[PDB]
Amino acid sequence: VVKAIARNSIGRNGVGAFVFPCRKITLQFCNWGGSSEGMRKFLTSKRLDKWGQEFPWIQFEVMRKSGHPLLRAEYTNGREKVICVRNLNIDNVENKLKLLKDSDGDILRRRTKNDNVESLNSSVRGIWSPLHAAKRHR
Amino acid sequence: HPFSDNYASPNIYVVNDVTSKEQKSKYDTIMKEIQKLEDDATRKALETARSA
Amino acid sequence: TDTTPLKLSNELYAIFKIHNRPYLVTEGDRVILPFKLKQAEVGDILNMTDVTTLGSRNYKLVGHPINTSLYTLKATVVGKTKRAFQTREVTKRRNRRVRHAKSKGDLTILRISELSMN
Amino acid sequence: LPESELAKYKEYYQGLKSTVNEIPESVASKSPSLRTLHKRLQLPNELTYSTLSRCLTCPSAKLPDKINNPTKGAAFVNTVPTNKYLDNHGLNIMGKNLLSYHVTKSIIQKYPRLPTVVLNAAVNAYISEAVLAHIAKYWGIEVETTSVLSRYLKMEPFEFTLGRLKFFNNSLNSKDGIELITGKNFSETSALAMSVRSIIAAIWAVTEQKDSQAVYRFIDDHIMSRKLDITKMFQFEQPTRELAMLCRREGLEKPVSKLVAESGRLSKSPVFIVHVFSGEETLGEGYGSSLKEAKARAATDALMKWYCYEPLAQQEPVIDPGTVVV
Amino acid sequence: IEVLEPSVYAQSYRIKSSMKKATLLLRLLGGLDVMKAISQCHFSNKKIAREVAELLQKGVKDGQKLGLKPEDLYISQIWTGSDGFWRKRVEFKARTRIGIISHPYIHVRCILRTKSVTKRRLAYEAHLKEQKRAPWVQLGDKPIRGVTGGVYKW
Amino acid sequence: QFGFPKTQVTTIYNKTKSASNYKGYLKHRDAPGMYYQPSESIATGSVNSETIPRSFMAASDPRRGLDMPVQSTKAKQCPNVLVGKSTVNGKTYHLGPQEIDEIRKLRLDNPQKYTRKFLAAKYGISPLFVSMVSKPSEQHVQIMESRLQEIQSRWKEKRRIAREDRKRRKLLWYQA
RNA sequence: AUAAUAAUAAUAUGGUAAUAGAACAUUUAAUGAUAAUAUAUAUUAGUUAUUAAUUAAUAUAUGUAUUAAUUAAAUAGAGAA
RNA sequence: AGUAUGAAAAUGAUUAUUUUAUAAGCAAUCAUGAAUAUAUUAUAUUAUAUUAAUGAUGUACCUUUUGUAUAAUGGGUCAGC
Ligand SMILES: [Mg+2]
Ligand SMILES: [Mg+2]
Ligand SMILES: [Mg+2]
Ligand SMILES: [Mg+2]
Ligand SMILES: [Mg+2]
Ligand SMILES: [Mg+2]
Ligand SMILES: [Mg+2]
Ligand SMILES: [Mg+2]
Ligand SMILES: [Mg+2]
Ligand SMILES: [Mg+2]
Ligand SMILES: [Mg+2]
Ligand SMILES: [Mg+2]
Repeated sequence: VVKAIARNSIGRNGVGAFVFPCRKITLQFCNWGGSSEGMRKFLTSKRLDKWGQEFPWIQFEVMRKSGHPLLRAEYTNGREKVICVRNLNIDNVENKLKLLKDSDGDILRRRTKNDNVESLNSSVRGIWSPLHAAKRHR
Repeated sequence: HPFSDNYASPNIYVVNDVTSKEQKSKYDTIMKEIQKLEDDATRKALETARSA
Repeated sequence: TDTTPLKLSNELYAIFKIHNRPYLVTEGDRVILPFKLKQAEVGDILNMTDVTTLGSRNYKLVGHPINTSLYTLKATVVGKTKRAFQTREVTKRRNRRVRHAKSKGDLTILRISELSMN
Repeated sequence: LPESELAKYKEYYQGLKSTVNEIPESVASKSPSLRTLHKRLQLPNELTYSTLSRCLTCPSAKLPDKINNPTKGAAFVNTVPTNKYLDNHGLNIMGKNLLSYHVTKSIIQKYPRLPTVVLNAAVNAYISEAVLAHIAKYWGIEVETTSVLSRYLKMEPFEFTLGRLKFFNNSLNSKDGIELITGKNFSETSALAMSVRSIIAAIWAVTEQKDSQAVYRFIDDHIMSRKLDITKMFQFEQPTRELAMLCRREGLEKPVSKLVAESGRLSKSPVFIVHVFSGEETLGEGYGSSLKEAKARAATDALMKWYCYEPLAQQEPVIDPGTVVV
Repeated sequence: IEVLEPSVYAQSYRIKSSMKKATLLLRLLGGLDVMKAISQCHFSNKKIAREVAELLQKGVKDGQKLGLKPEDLYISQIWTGSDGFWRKRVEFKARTRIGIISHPYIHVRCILRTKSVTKRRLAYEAHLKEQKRAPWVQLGDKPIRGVTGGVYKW
Repeated sequence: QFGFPKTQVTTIYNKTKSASNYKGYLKHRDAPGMYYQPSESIATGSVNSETIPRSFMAASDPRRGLDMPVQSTKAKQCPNVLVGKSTVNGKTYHLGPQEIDEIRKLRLDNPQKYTRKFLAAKYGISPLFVSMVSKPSEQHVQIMESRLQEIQSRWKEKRRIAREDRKRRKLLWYQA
């Protein structure tokens, strides 16, 4: 007899199509507040428009709130990076935005030495066996 | 003072800055109106019942 | 070079080298390069023009950049994110000042989309 | 009374309803979310934004009597009655059908002689409801979790509403850990799945004539690209018997398990290697801590080999003689 | 969940004893059935024991009042705090030397739960955990720990 | 066939003393071309095409003609393990219908006197076959069940756990 | 002929005593929107090359900042008596 | 030595998770199994958090000195100054 034990498929973002990881970016600023001056300038300066033109798969919200200025960004996986751009200037804000866009939403994490690849595919060659070795031990 | 029109692109938009006080006030007013209405209707019904 | 038994297999691995760093992958894997790419952006695709070794369970083609004619191995760039922030504390043994040496290196993440014989 | 706020609100509501009924093209175009979605999935341009909006709109005709009990758990204040002729209900079915066909076909192509149960399981994995919901979430199809009144207060256009997914979602459904159990119609996951299906359906509709396989290609890129190890799906009762039966069916000498190598007998953890021979052709290697175990493993391996056989594209479509029955 | 399962909370008054001394006894009454604990207290030749017994009795009474039956109650946990304002006195020693004596006062608090619900629940949980437990396999697939290196060793 | 050079997974370092060291392998480099590297591994969980036997491939698949599910071991030498007596000496269908009926009747009548083993002894036939043929009186079965239950009850805590573990292991070992 | 940001090539970037340059925290004074969907403080998990700030959830205040920012100043930062 | 408030720490008892009765040294860091907890995108072959399997590395801090793991100075811990 053969019985099936249930399972589900794992998504590999880039193998078929590629969904773009960043989805929404919210430029948050304040009219009053010297910390939010750079942000304001950025908003003014057609740079935002240019960015929009470049990257239409990602939407730019523009909120008005009383605190420090922010760039909260929302990703496919669900997670949300948030960068407070306190007291930055236009270029720095732009750089921050770029950084946000580039990243996948995934959490930061310490890598060990040489941990490069991350597969969910069973080894093409088998896992070594002492009995199926080409050279026996002694 | 930016608007969604200013950004020459569909993806960019500006969420409306409606003060969280004004909104609240509006809500309150609406509630009051509802109270005036429904309650009035109820009163009318009661009156009708009393009549016959 | 008779490349039929690689052609016929279903499982296949490759050992491509980016800047001489070898990464051994199958299709669907995520390669975490320990540096920031400037050539490629997010969503771009890289055709690997240096592949040291293609291998099935029992056979393996090898060579210093083996012909691009023989295979198609192409990876798409997914992410440019940094590895977690650390403050390793630097100091000597009877000296009160400390030098906080911060570290938040950058990563490029690829996904091996295609890995096939041509 | 200089301001009749109830009147204005009512008007707004009416407008919203009208928009929903129509899904005007201009309004759809204006919506940013929809646009973003379109760009993200690289959809064909023949697919309009109205269509997209429709896809995100689940059938919500009449408000239930379950609403009248917010004291008893549920309250539905987010949605607005949909047009009966302009929902995702029809599209959804079509999408489902497509998924059933194409995925199944793909699986068959991959693995002829895949036991029917196993095949079914695989199909489910590929396109179960939960999986579809997850996919939808990934794509960015967000749910309308904001009351109409709230929206009005905010003073947000109808475009945003259109962009969001729309069904009878229970506002206040998991508050204080109380969950009102309802039918499939009021679950978020189900809605998401429907939306996903609807998108596919829409794609099919637009590209039925100009490029018939386009839809299939899209599906492959998105649905069939997902990893599923078929080896992890099996579970055998007594496989030896099954193997024997298989051998009998085919032109093979009766299978016999035989000791190939052995180490650490008389120990906590030994290793026995047994092959299942059919004359000379070894039919399944099997390792084990006990002899019995090893034998079992060999049989299982053999069965796996028989089933999960994956022939090439250069071969002529292989059709199995069904599943082995004993 | 923990909070909901029926409990009774009992507190002593300002006992004239030290925490350490108290806990010497209290360690004995860990997960004991209230009645058993009371009995033990009765026969324990320690001054604090009396008060503890009294406290337990009070707790039992409270339980009775509020729903629960004496024979169902066990001591789920019981502890000692320092009570308020310990008065420090100077203690003059020979030569010019000075000790500072302190008179400690404590309070015993206990929580009694029920063998019917809480204990049963925990037993169930334990059983579940046991069920979950993966078996010891002789040739278990122990992961090949370490980094690969981007190179097959096999 | 193929006339490729064959190689071990080589290390520039001493394999006996330093096989786990990745660096050595990396350092090693071999002359460009094709190579045959037999997998240093069993093919139990595998579904690789170079693992499937020729008998299970369709009569058309090019892989049939090729030579990489190698028959390294030879069946002449390997001892039969946990095999039934019918396999060593072929199956027999000697037993008629009347005999079968008689056997069934016997089973119905007295299971403890006419147990499966006894039946087998009588009719030169397998206990399994006998079982297949004939159900015993249900009372007997019930009694057996009761006995089993009693035995289980008699177990200590540890033994039960061990049994459970064993069962789990068994379950696992059909996954592959 | 500047500034801000980004490139390319190059050179330089251990450090006690010591010299030079640049920031942050805290508190007070000058100027000063805003708001209980707000704020302040705290805990936990995130985020930004991170003594800092910010995001989310949670708890307690409080009809609400000497709040953002630029100046002016300091009883302005503590494991070392 | 005003009145409120007080999840500030040191300190005590207790409970939970986890590790621990063949193992030897600033008690951490790095590697690395396993167990548990949480997570409204764990789709999982998931992610974080906690935890002295196991392995490697690792003479507290200040002061003063030509030079300190030093068996040279100084500090019982925390809070405030
Ligand atoms: Mg020195
Ligand atoms: Mg130091
Ligand atoms: Mg007090
Ligand atoms: Mg004296
Ligand atoms: Mg004392
Ligand atoms: Mg060595
Ligand atoms: Mg320097
Ligand atoms: Mg000072
Ligand atoms: Mg201090
Ligand atoms: Mg310090
Ligand atoms: Mg020294
Ligand atoms: Mg001292």
